Amino acid sequence: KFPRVKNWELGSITYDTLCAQSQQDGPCTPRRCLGSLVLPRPAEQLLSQARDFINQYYSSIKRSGSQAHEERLQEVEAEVASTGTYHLRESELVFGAKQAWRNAPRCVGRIQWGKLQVFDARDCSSAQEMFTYICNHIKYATNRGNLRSAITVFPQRAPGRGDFRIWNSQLVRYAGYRQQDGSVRGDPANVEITELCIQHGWTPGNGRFDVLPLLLQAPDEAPELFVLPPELVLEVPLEHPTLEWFAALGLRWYALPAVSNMLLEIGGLEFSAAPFSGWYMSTEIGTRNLCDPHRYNILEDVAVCMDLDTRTTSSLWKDKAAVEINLAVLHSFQLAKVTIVDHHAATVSFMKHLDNEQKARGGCPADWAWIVPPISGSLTPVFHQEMVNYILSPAFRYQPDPW
Amino acid sequence: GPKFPRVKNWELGSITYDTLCAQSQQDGPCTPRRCLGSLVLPRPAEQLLSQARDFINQYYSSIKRSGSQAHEERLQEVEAEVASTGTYHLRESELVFGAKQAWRNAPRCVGRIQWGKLQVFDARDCSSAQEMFTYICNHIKYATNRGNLRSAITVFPQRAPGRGDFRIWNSQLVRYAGYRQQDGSVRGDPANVEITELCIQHGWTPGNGRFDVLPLLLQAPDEAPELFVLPPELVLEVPLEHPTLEWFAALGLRWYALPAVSNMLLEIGGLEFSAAPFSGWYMSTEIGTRNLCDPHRYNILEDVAVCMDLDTRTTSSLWKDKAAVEINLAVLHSFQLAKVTIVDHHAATVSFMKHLDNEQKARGGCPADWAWIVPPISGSLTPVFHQEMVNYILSPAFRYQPDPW
Ligand code: HEM
Ligand code: HEM
Ligand SMILES: CCN(CCc1ccc(NC(=N)c2cccs2)cc1)Cc1cccc(NC(=N)c2cccs2)c1
Ligand SMILES: CCN(CCc1ccc(NC(=N)c2cccs2)cc1)Cc1cccc(NC(=N)c2cccs2)c1
Ligand SMILES: C[C@H](O)[C@H](O)[C@H]1CNc2nc(N)[nH]c(=O)c2N1
Ligand SMILES: C[C@H](O)[C@H](O)[C@H]1CNc2nc(N)[nH]c(=O)c2N1
Ligand SMILES: [Zn+2]
Repeated sequence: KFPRVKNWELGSITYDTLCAQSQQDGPCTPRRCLGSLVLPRPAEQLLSQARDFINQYYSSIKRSGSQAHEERLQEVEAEVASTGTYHLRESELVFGAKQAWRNAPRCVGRIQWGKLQVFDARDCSSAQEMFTYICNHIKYATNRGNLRSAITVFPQRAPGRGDFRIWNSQLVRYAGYRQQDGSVRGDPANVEITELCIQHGWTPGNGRFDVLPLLLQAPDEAPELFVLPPELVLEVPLEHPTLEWFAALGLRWYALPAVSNMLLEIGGLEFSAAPFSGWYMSTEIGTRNLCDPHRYNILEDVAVCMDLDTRTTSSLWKDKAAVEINLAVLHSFQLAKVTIVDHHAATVSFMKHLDNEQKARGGCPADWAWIVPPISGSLTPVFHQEMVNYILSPAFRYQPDPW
Repeated sequence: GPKFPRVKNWELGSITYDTLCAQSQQDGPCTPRRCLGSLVLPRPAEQLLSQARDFINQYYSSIKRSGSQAHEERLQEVEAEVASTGTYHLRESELVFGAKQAWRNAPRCVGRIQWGKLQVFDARDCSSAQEMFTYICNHIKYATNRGNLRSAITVFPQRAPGRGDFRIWNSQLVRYAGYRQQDGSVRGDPANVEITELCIQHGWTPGNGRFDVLPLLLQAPDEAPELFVLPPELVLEVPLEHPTLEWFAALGLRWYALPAVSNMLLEIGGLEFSAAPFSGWYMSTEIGTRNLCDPHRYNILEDVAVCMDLDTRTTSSLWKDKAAVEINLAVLHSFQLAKVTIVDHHAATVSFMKHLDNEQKARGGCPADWAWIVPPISGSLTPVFHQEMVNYILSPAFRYQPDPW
């Protein structure tokens, strides 16, 4: 049955019919809902995903049923039948990557989905070559602060060999040094990748914001270390518009969010290295990366500097310091002329995206827990919006760490 | 290893498995194809008897006499009663256990650390609307307790074959009127426009303030509902002021002390208690964020931001977030000064994490609805944001039921 989806702020109702196109089960059953969980627990097969994807592509260019369309299905069928796999055309890759982004339930920035620079790096044959492509991507996407969404697609997985992989989770990550007494200097999210880099020969620094080298792996070979040229990594020193001491914290963040550990699936084909980037929403830095207790955890230091009463939850010291930290992020990115979006503007644009998608496809897969921001939830319109979560393909998926 | 949902806390890195979810006899709204966890309201003798047996088994376990002669006699008692009457009745101690178990079972409630501390008023002898009113007044007096709030539920007679239901028409025992204006806007609380107009259709003379307490519309079986005005001195309110912003008091904002939900159905062993109002105390974000700042509620964010001299013309000033924080602080400071029990969202969520741990050991899981448990401001500043949760329906339960009109 198609779900009724209600907006509680405005009282309007839509029906999601797009969900009938989901050929892939999520974690929930009628007995229990597992929607808040972060992670999940042959020829005819590939051939049906492939045909379905070819159909999606030709439909998008309005040329369904054409000679072009029928001949491409035969190509795909001939290639699978003989070889057990096939290959996308550049234009199909481009359509498939944009559609994977369109389809991502956890992304609040999908209003932008049509505007994606696609770099084809399927002719890559060494870690060395991956490095060059990654540098060009960083260069293109950063654009001196006028950030532009981009994805670089490396060669697909193949039955008879190891995957191309970027070991780092982002192209830009700060090091995390474990002390002999369990504590962390830097970003505790990155302790494990930091130790991998050292163990593969990297000379470590000892500051709070040391940029990591990349560990890049060509099929069935040990990964290789590649330091990014400092000029390629744009960073933003953080200051506050009115609190002078805030700059004295020595806080900074990188401009470019570039996810490099997800698998891109198109038409049954899987791209194990396909790093993508856009721009940040301020709460990702301001709230999560700087205030999570298991991240940089700076809320207490900011509260002391602000002279808040830290001894009781009911002074709302956490809330006040978080807000100022998020304001600092926005102010500093704006001063540095680096693209960023606040959570109000971002969620307003997502509401427009939902409406666009309702008209265009009869629904939009969205994961409420990830779309609603991590401060000021009900102050944004997405909090009051019901949403339906399901897996469409093309898709960005999680995959195992390669070590 | 374990064939049960794996539940992770991403802050602490710890893992549990929910085995309680196996005791669920009732489907939620989700399927393998699509998750509907974010939807607010997604859409016979042997049936009764099996619900009844299960509940009686739950009761006897709770007092550690599973399989005893007292247990097998009670089962026989219940089937005999259903056999001859089509229904059955709860012993007093069974009603008490079942009302606490329903609270304990409520996936949307963050206050469940307190579940064992509930005063159960048994009003199953009530036979008129006038008498419901007396019971409700007594409930309010007990629960309010001059500011030192005490959790309580009052249980009216269960649904009976043919005979009409006891119903309270109001969604809460205390609600502010919402008066639709000529210009199409609302004075008072827009959530209550419908109950306000029903009160007027039923003979209430309306006021015209922003905070007029509504009368109760109480319905006894097969009768038109009757109207009762709460004695003003029974409805404790808290005027709002801010600890440092001296002008906030000039806004004339207020909220009532006692949140008492009155339109939910309490189901125990298949029995249906259609009138069963319950009350605890507020978490401060219900007032300061949702009630006062929702755009479809009092919607005061812009007014407060203007008094704070914020830049309301641009989202990136964070004017909304700063105003909301101060409004929340005013709510906490004002309740505190008035000595009325309230809990802030940090203290509530921390205590809910303790609840989760207690329930892991006691029952092997805790049904919880993440979207409702995470507070509406400062989500990820609370420990519940980082905690995975498995949502499912256990019984006894508090359920939604259609409006009586
Ligand atoms: C253009 C600006 C964009 C903004 C502001 C944005 C915003 C976000 C945010 C805030 C998240 C949640 C991230 C987190 O909590 O860690 C996210 C998730 C995601 N976005 Fe975007 N997005 C943008 C562009 C893109 C692009 C270009 C892609 C891919 C081509 C993409 C795909 C994703 C995916 C796959 C996720 C989910 C990651 C996961 O499940 O762990 N987004 N987006
Ligand atoms: C002891 C103090 C308590 C606190 C701080 C508290 C907190 C809350 C909060 C914040 C909500 C969400 C309300 C909303 O967003 O509108 C809630 C929901 C709920 N609580 Fe409590 N709770 C308390 C006691 C109780 C008691 C005594 C009961 C019943 C015996 C109860 C049963 C419920 C139920 C059934 C819901 C779900 C409402 C719905 O789905 O519409 N809680 N609780
Ligand atoms: C895949 C990693 N995401 C973050 C991805 C991400 C997506 C988007 C952004 N932000 C952006 N604005 C953009 C990035 C790229 C385009 S826009 C930032 C990060 C978080 C995540 C999801 C699921 C599981 C995990 N896993 C973990 N946290 C683990 C730690 C140790 C073992 S597993 C992490
Ligand atoms: C049943 C009403 N709940 C809120 C109940 C509630 C529970 C708890 C509290 N707060 C408390 N702290 C307590 C109250 C009692 C004990 S603790 C306040 C309110 C909200 C809700 C949920 C689902 C649907 C609706 N209904 C609707 N909004 C509508 C339907 C049709 C038109 S409007 C309302
Ligand atoms: C347990 C819970 O699902 C988890 O903390 C989620 C909640 N919402 C999120 N939302 C976003 N955007 N990013 C996240 O990492 C998370 N974490
Ligand atoms: C659409 C969404 O489910 C809805 O706005 C929910 C979200 N979480 C909530 N959480 C609580 N505690 N109370 C609510 O009314 C809601 N509303
Ligand atoms: Zn679900």
